[PDB]
Amino acid sequence: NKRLIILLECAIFAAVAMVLSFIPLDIGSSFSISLGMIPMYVIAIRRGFWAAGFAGLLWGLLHFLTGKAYILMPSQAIIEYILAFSFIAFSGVFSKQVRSNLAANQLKKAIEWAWGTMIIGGVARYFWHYVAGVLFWGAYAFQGWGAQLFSIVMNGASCLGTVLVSGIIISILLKTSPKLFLP
Amino acid sequence: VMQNKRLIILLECAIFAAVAMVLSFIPLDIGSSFSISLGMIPMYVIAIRRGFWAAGFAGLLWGLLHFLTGKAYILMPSQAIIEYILAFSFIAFSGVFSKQVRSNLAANQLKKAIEWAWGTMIIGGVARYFWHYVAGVLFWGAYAFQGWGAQLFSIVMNGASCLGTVLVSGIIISILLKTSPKLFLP
Ligand SMILES: Cc1ncc(C[n+]2csc(CCOP(=O)(O)OP(=O)(O)O)c2C)c(N)n1
Ligand SMILES: Cc1ncc(C[n+]2csc(CCOP(=O)(O)OP(=O)(O)O)c2C)c(N)n1
Ligand SMILES: CCCCCCCCO[C@@H]1[C@@H](O)[C@H](O)[C@@H](CO)O[C@H]1O
Ligand SMILES: CCCCCCCCO[C@@H]1[C@@H](O)[C@H](O)[C@@H](CO)O[C@H]1O
Ligand SMILES: CCCCCCCCO[C@@H]1[C@@H](O)[C@H](O)[C@@H](CO)O[C@H]1O
Ligand SMILES: CCCCCCCCO[C@@H]1[C@@H](O)[C@H](O)[C@@H](CO)O[C@H]1O
Ligand SMILES: CCCCCCCCO[C@@H]1[C@@H](O)[C@H](O)[C@@H](CO)O[C@H]1O
Ligand SMILES: CCCCCCCCO[C@@H]1[C@@H](O)[C@H](O)[C@@H](CO)O[C@H]1O
Ligand SMILES: CCCCCCCCO[C@@H]1[C@@H](O)[C@H](O)[C@@H](CO)O[C@H]1O
Ligand SMILES: CCCCCCCCO[C@@H]1[C@@H](O)[C@H](O)[C@@H](CO)O[C@H]1O
Ligand SMILES: CCCCCCCCO[C@@H]1[C@@H](O)[C@H](O)[C@@H](CO)O[C@H]1O
Ligand SMILES: CCCCCCCCO[C@@H]1[C@@H](O)[C@H](O)[C@@H](CO)O[C@H]1O
Repeated sequence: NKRLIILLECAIFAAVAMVLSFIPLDIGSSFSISLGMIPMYVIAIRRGFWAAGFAGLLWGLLHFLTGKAYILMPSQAIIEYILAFSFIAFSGVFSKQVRSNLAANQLKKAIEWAWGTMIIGGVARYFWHYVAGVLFWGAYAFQGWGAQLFSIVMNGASCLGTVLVSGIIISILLKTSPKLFLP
Repeated sequence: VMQNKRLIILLECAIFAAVAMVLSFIPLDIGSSFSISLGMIPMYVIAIRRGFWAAGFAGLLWGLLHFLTGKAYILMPSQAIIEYILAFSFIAFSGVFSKQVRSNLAANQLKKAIEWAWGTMIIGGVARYFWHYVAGVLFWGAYAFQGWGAQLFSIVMNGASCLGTVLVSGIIISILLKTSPKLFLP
């Protein structure tokens, strides 16, 4: 029953996220808007912290199976497609608050809590992308840029752009489809 | 080779992950739901020595090594994922107070260094055993005592396992801060 259902929902939203990953919003190899965070955000709100991590990791592991995983070195694939996607769990730190306000028709308060949990969950993921950027992606930097500088700026931009476009759509989905976040 | 700081830190993570995997072959278990993980001792050293991200990388390496060495108890593909990848990745939080420990240890403030160390060891331990508790509820409900639900059995057993692990590992680390300060100070 419930155990199978919650696990399946994680797998479904992971699959949807993997599908959205085939929609390229990239500028080079260091900037990209991850539309797959949209299914991650709803499942994080709908089910909570642990579910967002499991679903997130499934999404990361699906990169390997679908061949969408950039692999410079074995270490870097471990950090970027497993560690980083596991910390999507933090997208559900305010899931109870969002669901609480959403069910009580406090949509404004629900959206505000939603942006709080989408930013934390976003930064939590891209932290590991920033780490791997310094360790592995130095040779892709601009002319005269260090590995750390190139990593914080590019991963910061990717994080900023990703949370922004996903946050807006989530906000609309909170307005248009409340039951999607309320199981 | 020793001038490449990035390669060294990665190697150190691999080394401590290997040492933790060896300690995982030391059975301090009572049944299948209680165990004192001695492998958290090297995980705590590297966490203090190198910080948050290194602890998570080393922890995950330790977690993955369970598959290669056949030490992973796999009930379902989804629980193996949660317990040997998610749980071991959250050992990163063993390094939330790494700077404080090293800062006090270098200033010869041993008492304060140990106090921060215990804080960073408790948080890191809880961060890992959270996922063991989650999997305990989701999967390990059939190994419970008679009359015990999945929730009850998981919070008590994983709580005790976490308690026993943090206590034993914490004391060993506390002594190593006294006897071997340079081990935590790169
Ligand atoms: C400076 C820098 N450049 C490039 C990378 C590589 N990188 C950034 S995000 C990422 C994860 C995949 O990104 P994306 O194309 O958004 O995958 P999605 O989640 O959308 O499926 C990787 C491998 C990095 N970690 N750091
Ligand atoms: C109630 C419950 N019982 C059993 C488990 C299974 N379990 C607990 S901790 C753990 C990780 C391995 O722990 P340990 O036995 O200490 O191995 P080691 O740390 O030495 O590698 C697993 C698979 C669980 N998650 N929940
Ligand atoms: C279509 C999307 C509209 C934008 C929605 C986000 C604007 C609301 O912004 C709120 C703040 O007003 C509030 O003070 C803090 C509290 O921590 O959290 C934010 O989400
Ligand atoms: C959202 C963030 C956008 C950041 C864009 C930064 C553009 C970098 O632009 C760099 C310069 O900084 C550098 O000095 C010269 C050297 O030949 O080459 C360029 O590519
Ligand atoms: C669509 C782009 C805008 C939505 C994102 C805004 C992020 C939340 O920003 C809020 C602020 O609005 C607020 O003033 C302070 C006060 O504690 O805390 C922040 O979290
Ligand atoms: C204060 C006591 C801490 C816990 C001690 C754990 C004892 C470890 O020793 C156990 C044995 O007690 C057990 O019989 C076999 C097989 O089940 O495996 C061993 O690991
Ligand atoms: C002394 C430290 C705390 C341990 C107290 C209880 C240990 C026994 O707990 C066992 C479990 O470990 C075992 O997996 C299941 C199997 O069905 O049955 C229980 O009796
Ligand atoms: C050999 C075993 C030594 C055990 C030493 C335990 C020290 C506990 O350390 C605590 C800290 O964890 C706590 O945060 C602060 C708060 O003010 O106070 C200390 O006593
Ligand atoms: C083996 C001994 C382990 C000791 C670990 C202690 C960790 C908790 O540390 C607590 C603090 O968190 C608390 O603020 C103060 C207040 O009185 O007291 C300490 O014992
Ligand atoms: C050893 C570490 C123990 C951690 C226990 C976590 C305490 C919170 O417990 C809640 C549960 O009560 C709840 O069923 C779900 C979320 O709705 O998961 C946890 O977050
Ligand atoms: C920290 C160590 C905790 C160990 C707890 C062990 C609980 C024992 O479990 C008993 C069962 O063995 C007994 O058969 C039934 C009776 O119907 O009730 C339980 O309390
Ligand atoms: C690893 C876990 C170690 C066991 C718990 C350590 C106890 C610290 O907990 C302290 C107590 O010692 C203190 O008496 C009161 C404050 O009035 O509450 C806590 O702050």
